[PDB]
Amino acid sequence: PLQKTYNYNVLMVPKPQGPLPNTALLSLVLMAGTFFFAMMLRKFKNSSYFPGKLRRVIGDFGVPISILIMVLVDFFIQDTYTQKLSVPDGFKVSNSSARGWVIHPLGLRSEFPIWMMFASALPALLVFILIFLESQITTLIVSKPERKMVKGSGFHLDLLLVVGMGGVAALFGMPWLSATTV
Amino acid sequence: PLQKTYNYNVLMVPKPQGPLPNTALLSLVLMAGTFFFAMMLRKFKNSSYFPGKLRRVIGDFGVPISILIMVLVDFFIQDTYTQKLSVPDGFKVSNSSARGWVIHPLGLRSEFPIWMMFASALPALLVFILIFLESQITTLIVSKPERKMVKGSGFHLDLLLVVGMGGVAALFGMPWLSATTVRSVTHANALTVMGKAQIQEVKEQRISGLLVAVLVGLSILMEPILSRIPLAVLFGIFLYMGVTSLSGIQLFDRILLLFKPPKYHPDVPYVKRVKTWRMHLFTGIQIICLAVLWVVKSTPASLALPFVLILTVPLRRVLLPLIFRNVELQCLDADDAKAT
Amino acid sequence: GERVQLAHHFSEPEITLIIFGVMAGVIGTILLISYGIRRL
Ligand SMILES: CCCCCCCC(=O)OC[C@H](COP(=O)(O)O[C@@H]1[C@H](O)[C@H](O)[C@@H](OP(=O)(O)O)[C@H](OP(=O)(O)O)[C@H]1O)OC(=O)CCCCCCC
Ligand SMILES: CCCCCCCC(=O)OC[C@H](COP(=O)(O)O[C@@H]1[C@H](O)[C@H](O)[C@@H](OP(=O)(O)O)[C@H](OP(=O)(O)O)[C@H]1O)OC(=O)CCCCCCC
Ligand SMILES: CCCCCCCCCCCC(=O)OC[C@H](COP(=O)(O)OCC[N+](C)(C)C)OC(=O)CCCCCCCCCCC
Repeated sequence: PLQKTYNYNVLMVPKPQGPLPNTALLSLVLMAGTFFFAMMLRKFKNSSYFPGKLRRVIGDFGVPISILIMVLVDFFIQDTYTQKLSVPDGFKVSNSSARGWVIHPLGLRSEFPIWMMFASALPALLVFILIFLESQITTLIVSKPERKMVKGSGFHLDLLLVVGMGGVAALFGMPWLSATTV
Repeated sequence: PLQKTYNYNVLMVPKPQGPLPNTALLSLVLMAGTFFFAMMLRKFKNSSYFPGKLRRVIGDFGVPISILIMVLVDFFIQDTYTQKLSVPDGFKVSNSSARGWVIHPLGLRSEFPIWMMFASALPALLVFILIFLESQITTLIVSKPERKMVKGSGFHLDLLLVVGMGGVAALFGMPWLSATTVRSVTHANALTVMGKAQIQEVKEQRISGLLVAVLVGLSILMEPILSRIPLAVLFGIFLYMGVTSLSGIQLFDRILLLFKPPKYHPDVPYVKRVKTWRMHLFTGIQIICLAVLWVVKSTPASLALPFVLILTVPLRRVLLPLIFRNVELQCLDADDAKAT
Repeated sequence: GERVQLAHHFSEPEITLIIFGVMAGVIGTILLISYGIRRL
C-alpha cells in the first residue's frame, strides 16, 4: 500500500515480507502502458499510416512489441521491485516425499479401498461434464461460420483426445486439462 | 527518483527537501488519468451513446469532469505527497521592502538617470514587436474564416488595448501581457459548436473571458479550494490542450500525410491539384523553418524569434514562387481553404 | 511607496501627469507633421 513511511530493511526471499515503495504504482503503470501500447498497435494495424504490409507486420507483432517495450522499461528501472515470473528449478515433482512420477492405483502409503474405486465414477462424471461443456462450447465459439473457418472442426475427435490424455495424465499424477475459452 | 530506500523523516516545509516515495509515479498516474478521461469524454461528445443532448452536455464538461475525478483520486490518497497549487497569501506586493503598489518614474531609492529615460525605447521596441506579433498572429489564427466567426475581429482595437494596458501596468509594477496562442485557441475551441465533423458556430461572447479573469483575480481567496488540486491533473490538462490545438493546422495534417500513403490522402485541393512530392517539399521547407525557430528558441538569443518568424514572410512571398507555381501556392497556402 | 524612498520635487501624480503631457505633445507634433505631408 501507499504509505508515508516504509521499512528500508525488508526481507526479499522468497517474497517481500512487508510493503515496498513504488511497487503498486509501478505495477499499475506497467499494466496500463502494456494495454495502451497493445491497443495503439491494434489500431495502427487497421490504420492508414506507412506501407500497408509494414503496418500489417508491425501490427501483427503488436503484443510482442508492447511486451518487449514494457519489459525493457522495467529492466531499466532497477531500484524498484516488481514481481516476476517464477518457474520451477527443474523437471521434478513438486513433492519428492509424497509421490513419484508414477502413481500406484492401489495406494502409495495406504492401501486404496475398493469402495472408492467404484465411487470414483461420480467425480469422473462431474469432471467429464465440466471438460465436455467447456471444450465443446469453446469449439462452437471458434468454429462459427462468421469466423470464416473452412478447414472444419472436430467435436468427437477433440473430446476423445482431451479426456483420454486427461485420464492418462491422471496415472502420472498430473492435471487433466480442457479447451480453455479465452 | 525511484530508489530502493528513502529517508522517512524529511522536512515538508516549504517543499520537499529530499526524495519521497510514490510521488513521481503518482504524478505520472494522475497526469495520464486526466488526459485519458479528457480524451474519452471528447470522443464521447462525438459518440452515439446516451441521449445526444446529455452526451453533448457531459462532453462539454469533459475537462471539468476529468479534473474533478483525478482531484478526488488524489484526495482519497492521503499518505502520498503530490505538489499542489499554491497562491499568494493576500493582495500584497511580492516584496514589501523593495517597492509599493505605485512606482515613481524618477526613482525609488536612487535617482533614475536621464539617459535611460530615452534609452528605454529600444527594449520597449523589442517588447512591442513581441506583443504585436503574438497578439495579431493569435487573432489571425482564432478568427480564421473556417472557424465560423461571424461577429468580426478587430486588429486595431485589441492591439491598442493590450499594449496600453501593459504600459499602464508597468507604472504599477505589474507585467505587460499578451494574447497567448494556446490559451486563446483552447478558449475558442471550448466555445465551438460542432455540426452533424464540420464547424457550425462559436459562442462569441464577453462573459466567459470576463468570468475567467474575475476568477483569476479571486484565486487568492480560493486557497482552500486550489490547495487540493494537484499539478499533475493540470499537466494532463495541458497535454490535452496541446494535442487539441493541432486540429485546424494544415501543416500538422501534411506532416501526418508524410507518414500517410498517397492513396489514403484526403480529398483536399492541395492533394488533388498538387503533386504529392511537391506537397511534401512544401511541408519539408516548413519543417526546416520549424527546426530553425526551435534552435533559435534553444539559444540565449531567443528574443530574436519574432524577427526570424517575420523572415518566413519574405520566404513565402519571394523564394517560394521561385520553385512553386502560382497554382501550387494557391492550393497549399490558401487563406480560406479554396481550390484556387 | 514602501520602506525608505528618495523624496523628489514632483510626486507620482505630478510626474506621471507631466510625462503624459509630454507624450501627448509629441504625439500631436507627429500627427500635425503627418497632416502637413500628404497634402502639399
Ligand atoms: C515507412 C516507409 C515509407 C517512407 C516514406 C514514404 C514514401 C515511400 O517510401 O513510398 C512508399 C509508400 C508510399 O505509398 P504508396 O502509395 O507508394 O504505397 C501504398 C502504401 O504502402 C499503403 O500503406 C498501402 O495500403 P494497404 O497495403 O492497402 O494497406 C497501399 O497498398 P494498396 O492500396 O496498393 O493495396 C500502397 O499502394 O509509403 C507510404 O506508405 C507512405 C507513408 C509511409 C510512412 C512514412 C513515415 C516514415
Ligand atoms: C443516460 C440515459 C439513461 C438511460 C435511461 C433509459 C431511457 C433512454 O435514454 O432511452 C430511451 C430514449 C429514446 O428516446 P429517443 O430515441 O427519442 O432519443 C434519441 C436520443 O436522444 C439520441 O441521442 C438523439 O440523437 P443525437 O445523439 O442527438 O444525434 C435522437 O435525436 P435525433 O438526432 O436522432 O433526431 C433522439 O431521438 O433514449 C435513447 O435514445 C436510447 C439511448 C438510451 C440511453 C442510455 C445511456 C446509458
Ligand atoms: C489499465 C489501468 C487500470 C486502472 C485501475 C486502477 C486500480 C487501482 C488499484 C488500487 C485500489 C485499491 O484497492 O487500493 C487500496 C490500497 C491497498 O489496500 P489496503 O486496504 O490499504 O491494503 C491492506 C491489505 N493488507 C492487509 C494485505 C496489508 O490502498 C492504498 O494504498 C491506496 C492506493 C490507491 C491508488 C489508486 C491508483 C490510481 C487509480 C486511478 C487511476 C486512473
